[PDB]
Amino acid sequence: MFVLVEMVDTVRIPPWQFERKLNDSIAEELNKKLANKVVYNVGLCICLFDITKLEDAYVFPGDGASHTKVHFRCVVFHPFLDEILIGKIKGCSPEGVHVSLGFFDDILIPPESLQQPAKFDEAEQVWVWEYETEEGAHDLYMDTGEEIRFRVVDESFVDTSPTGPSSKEAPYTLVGSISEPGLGLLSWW
Amino acid sequence: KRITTPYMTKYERARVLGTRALQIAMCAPVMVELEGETDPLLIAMKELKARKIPIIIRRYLPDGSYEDWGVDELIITD
Amino acid sequence: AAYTFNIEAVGFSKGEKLPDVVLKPPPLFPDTDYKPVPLKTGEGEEYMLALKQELRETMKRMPYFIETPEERQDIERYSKRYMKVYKEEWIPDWRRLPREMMP
Amino acid sequence: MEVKDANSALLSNYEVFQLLTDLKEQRKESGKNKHSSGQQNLNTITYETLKYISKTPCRHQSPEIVREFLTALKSHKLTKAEKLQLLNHRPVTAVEIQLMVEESEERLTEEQIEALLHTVTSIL
Amino acid sequence: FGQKDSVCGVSECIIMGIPMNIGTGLFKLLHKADRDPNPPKRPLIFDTNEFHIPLVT
Amino acid sequence: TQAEIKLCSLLLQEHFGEIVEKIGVHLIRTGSQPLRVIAHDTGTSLDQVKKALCVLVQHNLVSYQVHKRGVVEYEAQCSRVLRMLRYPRYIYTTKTLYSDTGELIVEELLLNGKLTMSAVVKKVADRLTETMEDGKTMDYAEVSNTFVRLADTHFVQRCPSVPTTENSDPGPPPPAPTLVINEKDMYLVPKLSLIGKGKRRRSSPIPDDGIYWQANLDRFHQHFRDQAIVSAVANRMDQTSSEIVRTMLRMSEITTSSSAPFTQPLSSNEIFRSLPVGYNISKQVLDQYLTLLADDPLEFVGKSGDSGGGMYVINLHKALASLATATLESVVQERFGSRCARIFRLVLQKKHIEQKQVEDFAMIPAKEAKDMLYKMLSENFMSLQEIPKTPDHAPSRTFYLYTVNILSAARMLLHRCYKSIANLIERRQFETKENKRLLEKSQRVEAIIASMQATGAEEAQLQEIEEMITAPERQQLETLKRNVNKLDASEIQVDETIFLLESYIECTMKRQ
Repeated sequence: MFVLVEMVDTVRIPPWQFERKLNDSIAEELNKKLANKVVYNVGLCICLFDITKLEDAYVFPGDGASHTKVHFRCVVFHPFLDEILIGKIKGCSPEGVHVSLGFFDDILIPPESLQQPAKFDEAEQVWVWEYETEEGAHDLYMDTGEEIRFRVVDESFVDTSPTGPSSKEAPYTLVGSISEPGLGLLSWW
Repeated sequence: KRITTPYMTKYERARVLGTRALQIAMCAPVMVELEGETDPLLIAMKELKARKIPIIIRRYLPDGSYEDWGVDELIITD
Repeated sequence: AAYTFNIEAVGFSKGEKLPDVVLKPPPLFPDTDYKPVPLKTGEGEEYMLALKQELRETMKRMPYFIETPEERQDIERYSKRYMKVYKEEWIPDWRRLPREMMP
Repeated sequence: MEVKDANSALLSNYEVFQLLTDLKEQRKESGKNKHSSGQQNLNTITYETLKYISKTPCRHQSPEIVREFLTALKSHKLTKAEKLQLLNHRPVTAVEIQLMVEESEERLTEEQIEALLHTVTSIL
Repeated sequence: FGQKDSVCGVSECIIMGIPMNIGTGLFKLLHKADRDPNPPKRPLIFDTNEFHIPLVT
Repeated sequence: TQAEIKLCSLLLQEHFGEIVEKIGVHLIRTGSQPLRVIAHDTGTSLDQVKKALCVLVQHNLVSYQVHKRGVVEYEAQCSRVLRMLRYPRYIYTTKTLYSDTGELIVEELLLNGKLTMSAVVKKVADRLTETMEDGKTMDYAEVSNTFVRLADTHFVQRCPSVPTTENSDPGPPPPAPTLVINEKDMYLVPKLSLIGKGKRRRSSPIPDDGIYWQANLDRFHQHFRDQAIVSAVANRMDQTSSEIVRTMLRMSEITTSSSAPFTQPLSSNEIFRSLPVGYNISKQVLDQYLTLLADDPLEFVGKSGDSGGGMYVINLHKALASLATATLESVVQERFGSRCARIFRLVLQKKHIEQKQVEDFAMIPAKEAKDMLYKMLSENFMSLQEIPKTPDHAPSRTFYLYTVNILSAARMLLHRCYKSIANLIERRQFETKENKRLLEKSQRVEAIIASMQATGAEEAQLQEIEEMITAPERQQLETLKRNVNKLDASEIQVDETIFLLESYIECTMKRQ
């Protein structure tokens, strides 16, 4: 569920960091800028992998800081379509089962992709599932969040920006399915 | 080989002293042992006289080809 | 307040009943009084509706449809080879076509 | 910034585990300066990503484990993305390889599925 | 007409606030940092070409 | 013609692909360009330019000429791309006038663009095998007998032919073969003795080579104009008068131009003989019919003759003007209401009018008359005149005459119809794109039901697709299917307005 993404970038190296070798400073400044942020079309950048080509360090007029163009690769949480993950449950909602995946928070399960013998709550928060012989209608998705196993079937990019005149929705929403046989909580199979 | 002139022109001298004095005005490491000089342009000129400025001049010929000259290997003059 | 243009040259010799000051802009889709006339159906008009859908499903399989190639695909799947259909290639009459058409 | 390749290579979670482990080895010798919130973001995402990976079955693995795993798994007519999930999740029963492999009941015979379970449990 | 006007000339470089090409703008400066171009790459363990002969015939 | 370029982009992208619609849109948009600048101004590879130009010139979508210094400058026909939309009406009218064999002939022609006679009769004999069963194979001869009946009726014609290079400049080959259209051998079919049977698709040297056939779309347009005037008379006067008008157009079929201000005159003595024998009519009642249709102020017919007794012509341009005027008033009636259509017909017939005159004639009060006048001015249906007193042209010192000009309003209505069909195609493609995931999942489950359906289809798997989660969204699949069906049906039925407008704008032009 992790990929390499070859990216190019201009890294402004400030001039108090000239005593230090440039490769360590490029890595430090790129980790200070890409970590824990969602790039619009590739996903969530975890950390830098390596620097693969490091061009010449220009000095622009009006600033003493040396800019350089860096060819690098970065690990990115971007799970491809139809992929199985395991993660904790944060909480239940009328819109569905909000699934945390450790670091990443917005994995939503719609009601249309829950397991079919029960799809509805009795005006209670926690979502339920009914089997006839044991645990009829009292099985539940606990808010303490035992680990479930789901299957991502949709991902969506919104370009979260201040719309309107200037100078909170998630930019990386991920929608999965659980309805296949064998999925759900790990306690059920 | 490099075909351009080996003398540092007055424009190259002006901008190398400018960019170096701007970097010394921020917290860059000074390459020469300064002696209580405060104005960073004087420190840049003392670096230029002793040939220690870490700048490479890239001279662009107008077709697109370029030439890299170190500041320590130009022939500076008055 | 007074205007640059004289209101009297526009009208309003009484000076009253000025057009009202609009608070909210009008909505994007105004409600229309009228609706479309319902469609024509029949045993002849329905055959065109099926033939037009047959034209799309046929001409996408004909060799004249130049396929666009797949690009930057993420993973290869076993459900991918169900999608891919090889198709025989037509040959142009080179006598009717000019010389620069030859590859 | 500009992306030359959105999908360049798929990664096992062991490579990311080893990467965050080597990143932990040289970090925290000089603390954060409160000059930008970039170090806060790096510390939180590195910590929490490593904490999530440290409960996956990709701990206790090695390079040569993955080498012999792909070596033994090479002869089974599977894709890249299926071998990736089989390496990451360590399946132990047959109900979930039906999930992780597409058209499991049509490509893979039940004896081949059992041999696949044995191949997975024999290496990891 | 839609006639596109360059900002290569001196006077419009003064107007648009960009440094002009005559004088001390004809060249470009480079910093001589202690750098290492083309550094060694971290090895890929999982995705190499030798372990992933494709599935389709 | 920005609406035309958008609609041609949508139709080429639907019926040929992407890297061919780029070339088609560029050739429509800029015009006559040689081959290297189609490559450079688009940015694609040269081989794709070659394949795109060959698949366009196959369907007779681009033409090409020879110029100075030996260059080949291509040129696309915007009208021929726009007539790709009427293909189901063409296939329905050939099924109307003929058999299913004549349907499949025109189908193979409009799909392949150019085929030989042997190839098209082979493909028709192949494709009629699925329609039959129990050992009976289709043969080539009865297909060829319908093909020559089409060729006699001029629905199908021959492509412009290559010149004989042994007679035309023997030596080096020119860059382009310089095709020329021969008026002689358009409808001379090549004779065929080769007969055979169609394969049933079991999965287990040409005499007419170079002679290619294309569908003659102008004959279809003439037939459609005939049906339009026939239904106009059938809605105005009577069925018998309509059959007489149909017989006059049938006798005017093979003897006049498709673009002529007045057709051949007809003697009533052969109007009487040409009627189908189901009608109990005399000569004198036919004379009454013709002289009472000449009494019509709509004037579909004219006298234009006295010798031989009853001499009668049928009108073309006045009839198309009547039909375009009916379309232009129908759209006003349905858009604004009946009380505005009254005002439109009033400003139509009295050629010039003022506001007080409208309020007097129309029995429509103030603040409802001028409202509808100004709504029709804001939609380019109704022009002002402004006869000036002084040359200052001031509004305070002049008279404003309302005027309906049929030509500019018909061009405006055509421009609206093109953008209307473009918007319907946009909405269809948007719904298919937003539901393509459920569409492909339905494709999967119908492929599951499709495989081993004839052999060993247990009833349990029929429930297992219903047990599958596609069953909550079968409601959404039915909604998508009825939406796509309604949008395709409206995309078909706007063409009836498009043709009636395009015939009028075509016939009011001289091309000198």
